[PDB]
Amino acid sequence: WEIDPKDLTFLKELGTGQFGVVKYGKWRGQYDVAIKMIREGSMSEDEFIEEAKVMMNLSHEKLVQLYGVCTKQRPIFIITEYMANGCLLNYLREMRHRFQTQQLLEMCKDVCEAMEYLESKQFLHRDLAARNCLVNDQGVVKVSDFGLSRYVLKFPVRWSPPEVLMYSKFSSKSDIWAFGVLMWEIYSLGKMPYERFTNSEAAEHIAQGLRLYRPHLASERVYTIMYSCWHEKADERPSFKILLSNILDVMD
Ligand SMILES: *C(#N)N1[C][C][C][C](N2N=C(C3=[C][C]=C(OC4=[C][C]=C(F)[C]=C4F)[C]=[C]3)C(C([N])=O)=C2[N])[C]1
Repeated sequence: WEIDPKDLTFLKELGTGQFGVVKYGKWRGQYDVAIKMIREGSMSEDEFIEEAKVMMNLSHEKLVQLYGVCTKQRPIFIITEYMANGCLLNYLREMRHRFQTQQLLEMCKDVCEAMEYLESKQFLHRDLAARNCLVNDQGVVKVSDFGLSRYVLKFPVRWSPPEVLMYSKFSSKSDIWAFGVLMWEIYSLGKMPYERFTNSEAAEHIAQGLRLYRPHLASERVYTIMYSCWHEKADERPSFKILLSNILDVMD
């Protein structure tokens, strides 16, 4: 639904992400909103605005909510839920936080709750990673940019299963594999997966079967969960419903 840009007030610069400039502001002084301004030529706009009608019908406490769009201008704006602590990759990298492993397992729980919701709606994320995850004033992790890789006009080699790398075979089981890499990202405190390798070198190793080592902060019970996401046989990989159950068991 077409938010009138007169309702919007811009107060803080939040920097740049996928498709460009992001800002913090208020809608009619009341609500805290994030405003993404779409850099021209970077997106398939008509296809996006069309999907945005169905993305607004989506709703989960751990999914960044879509307040609407401003597609009557040049450039077009996307209005969403305000996430004060920004990108999870930067939030994890800030060593001062002195995170407990229980805070890290709860980051996985959160994301997994958003992924179980998406999975049930048969909605694929296609680009699940800590860079597409946001953190709010309370330290909660919410899933963002769900399916935006479909409209983007540098590929996520480090989060891609072997069937995607050699054959481009996307499914629930591609998001499952990506989740496992994201669980590793969290426990490794924002470490770049397969950092010693280039995009092509990292892709070759994955196709052969090299898996991400156990991050020291992760217990064997934790590593078993993320390691079950990296099965060569996609059918052997659990669903987000199975993963969540396992996270909740380990929680205890
Ligand atoms: C990191 N570091 N970054 C880059 C700077 C901006 C920061 N930030 N971006 C947003 C944000 C993210 C996505 C938005 O638009 C969406 C969201 C979901 C979706 F499915 C489609 C879509 F277009 C809008 C704003 C926020 C924020 N929401 O607070 C922040 N902090 C992150």
